[PDB]
Amino acid sequence: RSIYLCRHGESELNLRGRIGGDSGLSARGKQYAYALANFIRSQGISSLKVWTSHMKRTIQTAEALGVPYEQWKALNEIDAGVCEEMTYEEIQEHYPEEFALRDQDKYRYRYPKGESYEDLVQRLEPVIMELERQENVLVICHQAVMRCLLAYFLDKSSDELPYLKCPLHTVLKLTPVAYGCRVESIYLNV
Amino acid sequence: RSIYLCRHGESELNLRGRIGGDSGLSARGKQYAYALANFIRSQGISSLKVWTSHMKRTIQTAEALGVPYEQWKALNEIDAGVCEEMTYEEIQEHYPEEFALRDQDKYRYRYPKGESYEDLVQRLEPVIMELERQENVLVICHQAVMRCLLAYFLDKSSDELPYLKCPLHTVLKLTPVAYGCRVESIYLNV
Repeated sequence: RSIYLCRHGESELNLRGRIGGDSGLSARGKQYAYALANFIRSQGISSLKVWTSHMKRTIQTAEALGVPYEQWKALNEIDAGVCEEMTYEEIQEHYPEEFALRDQDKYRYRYPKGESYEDLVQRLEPVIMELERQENVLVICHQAVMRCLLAYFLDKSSDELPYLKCPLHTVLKLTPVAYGCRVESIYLNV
Repeated sequence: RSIYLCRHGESELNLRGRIGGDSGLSARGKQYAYALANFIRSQGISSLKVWTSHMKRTIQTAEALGVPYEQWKALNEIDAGVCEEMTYEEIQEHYPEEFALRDQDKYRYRYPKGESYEDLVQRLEPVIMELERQENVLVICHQAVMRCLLAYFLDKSSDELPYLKCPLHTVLKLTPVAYGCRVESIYLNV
């Protein structure tokens, strides 16, 4: 079996250089969702479980599949708390202290009223448990969530975790094996 | 003697989360240009020299001071090369390997056809020597440029350099003293 990890197609907020929030897909975000469906089809899979977060950007991208999907709250993006929907310039200006502190310990730092990667890793324990005892699964999630899941399957330290390559519109096909996990990166250009 | 370092009021690209470019001051970016003129006047500085880069956002902010200023090409922001005007999501998507190599060594790293902080420090050398043989100077510049000037006066290393705190709308008043340099950060809220 394989585990397909990718995140929702480009959102309005991604487009506007802002973090978090709960915005919908952009025009090409929607075009990614259709490209994702064609990719999943071209894989010749007979049974596939599709997981989504509760955020609209993931649900909408799953809608384009045509198949049923389950919504996990634990797959919701990291909460930047006070800094939700702000740009980095904005957070650097109004929260210079926080930003700097976040840069010194990215794995444990939480923005005021927010979550840390460490917290995210913790709430993702049951998602990983399930994944490990399932067959083909497609997880349409978020950059931070995807980084945590990928670190687990690729045995990465908590230091490497926050910097793991997790672009938009790229499907990571993971095939767990006896000890490691194979990885293949598919870029859906749209 | 005092050296005042600040960057142009918020640009149009700043508002969109895009790097580089040559956009102009945004509405509140102008409001900062004004508040800066108020701060500067109430500082009662004797024969204050005002340096600016060759870019719009910089000249535009100096324009609101009333007093004349000079432009140095050497003070132009770091060139992100092919990633110019891109959001971070965009560079992570279209240039995933490049984005990753950057986080590895931010001082020496160059985007495709862009400049590194090391390159920046080089072209700023003649700015530092002039700044040295001066009295009171207000240098209205850019984030990467400010980091390089600041690193010099505050005796910071090349590693700390790319991560030095340089918010928008904040003046950093440096006063070279015998043991080094005293610092005062003034946030101009607008």
